[PDB]
Amino acid sequence: STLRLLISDSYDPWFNLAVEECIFRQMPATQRVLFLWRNADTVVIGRAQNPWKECNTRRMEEDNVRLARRSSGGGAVFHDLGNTCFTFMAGKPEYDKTISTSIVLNALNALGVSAEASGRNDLVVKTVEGDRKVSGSAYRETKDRGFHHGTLLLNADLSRLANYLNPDKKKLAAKGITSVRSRVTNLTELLPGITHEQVCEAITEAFFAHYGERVEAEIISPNKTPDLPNFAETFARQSSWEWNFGQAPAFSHLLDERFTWGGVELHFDVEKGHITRAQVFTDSLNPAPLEALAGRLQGCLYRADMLQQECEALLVDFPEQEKELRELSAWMAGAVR
Amino acid sequence: NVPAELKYSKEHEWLRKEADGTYTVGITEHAQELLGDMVFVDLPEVGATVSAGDDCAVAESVKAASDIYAPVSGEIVAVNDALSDSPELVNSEPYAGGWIFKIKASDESELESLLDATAYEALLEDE
Ligand SMILES: CCCCCCCCOP(=O)(O)OC[C@H]1O[C@@H](n2cnc3c(N)ncnc32)[C@H](O)[C@@H]1O
Repeated sequence: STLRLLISDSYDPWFNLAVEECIFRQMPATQRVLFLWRNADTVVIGRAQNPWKECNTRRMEEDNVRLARRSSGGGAVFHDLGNTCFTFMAGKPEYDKTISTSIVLNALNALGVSAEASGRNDLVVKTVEGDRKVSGSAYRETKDRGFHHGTLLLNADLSRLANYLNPDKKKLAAKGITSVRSRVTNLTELLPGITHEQVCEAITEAFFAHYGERVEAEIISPNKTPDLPNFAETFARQSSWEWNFGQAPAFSHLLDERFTWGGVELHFDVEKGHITRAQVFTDSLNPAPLEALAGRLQGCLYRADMLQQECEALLVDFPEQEKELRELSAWMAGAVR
Repeated sequence: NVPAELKYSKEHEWLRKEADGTYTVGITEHAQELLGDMVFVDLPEVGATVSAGDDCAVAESVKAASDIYAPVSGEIVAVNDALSDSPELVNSEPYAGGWIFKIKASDESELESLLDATAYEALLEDE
């Protein structure tokens, strides 16, 4: 009885990502762990991804679509209840991506769907107007462990997917991993009326066949804390702007705007979420306050509220331009959103 | 191929005693071959107190997000923010330009319980 089966009935990506890691870390040395879960309206990004560059954080915010940075690598993908997630965990030296890959491809076959693995991270199917990606995978390995999690596009909202993954046209220069764009489709045109609990059985069954044993599924409740050790701490971290947004690798942002009083351009060097240094170039007849802002804007948190704070705290020093700095803050707050 | 003058660990790291009493760290050839073409190296915080066996950096290769541990406890001196531009250096020059970080060995009783060069191949023909 060395296989374990975990089912999350929560759609909170922060919740679900916290759970994944915990299990993963505190996982016995000789287990093989399968984790089934999904997330409501969410954008999930890899360790070293710039959120503001890889997805439409402004749209995301306007529709409270959650952002969640994951421990694994890879690009940005979109999750609603139409998206099914699967995580395969196994200790070394037994861990092997390809084993879990086929187990999933097996489940697909059992349901009637025929897909072939593509590149190093994709699962695609054949169709009348070309090929279509129906899955995406990312992997994390330690010294003794390893887990493969990926997504299955059952009946997801592709236009919302397309929407949030299409970021604003910001002027960004950023280190980190960029997303690889494929053409996706739902497994729904291959298998009509396909549900989540249906795909769950498939992957569970194939999984059970491979390691030739079984175990009652363990259901992790959403409303209330899992007894898993070290949780609260992880969950709290997974949920933190510091991790989701903050972990952004060094990048610079160039923003600009015409104000009836003049043009303003701002350069930001950003590092661990904080502006390490800002510059202003402007044809305004009043550089005083703006040149003063760029200095004062150091160490600031790359975010609307803080940016607007440093602004109001500037009015108190340059009242003769209360009107302007009002528009400035206004424009500046949205520009980085 | 395993620079005979360097110490090694279980997690496939190599330590170089720097004249100035400091310590440079990186991943062994063998290790960077298993991982794969490096695309991003998550460097530890500059000036951070770490412990031996503690994960202090994450290597993201086309193949996976791999953990990298600090062999010896101490102060995070420097980081090779040359990798934040040419992560391939970890593949090409695992011992040269592909050095990850440096450190000060707070408690050096850890060196005592490590593996030498010849003791590395002995580990390779199994693990
Ligand atoms: C909890 C599982 C997390 C696994 C994430 C996989 C990382 C994928 O990164 P890539 O750069 O390989 O993919 C980017 C590309 O993938 C398409 N896409 C968006 N959402 C998707 C879902 N839910 N499933 C499959 N593919 C998806 C987009 O074209 C995006 O550009």
